[PDB]
Amino acid sequence: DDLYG
Amino acid sequence: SASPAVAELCQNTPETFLEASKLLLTYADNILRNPSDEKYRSIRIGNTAFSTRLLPVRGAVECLFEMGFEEGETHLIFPKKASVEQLQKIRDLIAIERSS
Repeated sequence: DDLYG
Repeated sequence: SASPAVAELCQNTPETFLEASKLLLTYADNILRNPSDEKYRSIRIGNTAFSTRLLPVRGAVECLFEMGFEEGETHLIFPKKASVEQLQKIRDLIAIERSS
């Protein structure tokens, strides 16, 4: 689960 | 340490509080523990997790602002000028409420 991109 | 944003965050249901506070801690800790890694200093406003699990939650974006994030057009950015101290302060306040 990417939180940034 | 009497944060309006953290107090508002705590007014959410237990479930939503946990979900949102967890994300907030991660955003803080990634910066605190990797201060030279620029990738943790910008959060895309349209990122699925951020836009669906954090931004809609009362108090949560304001916690980022109190940490020192600034809102740009497409991202929230933790700017060069922002102190780790203020970032740490909010992280500590949220963590107490998660342990509480």
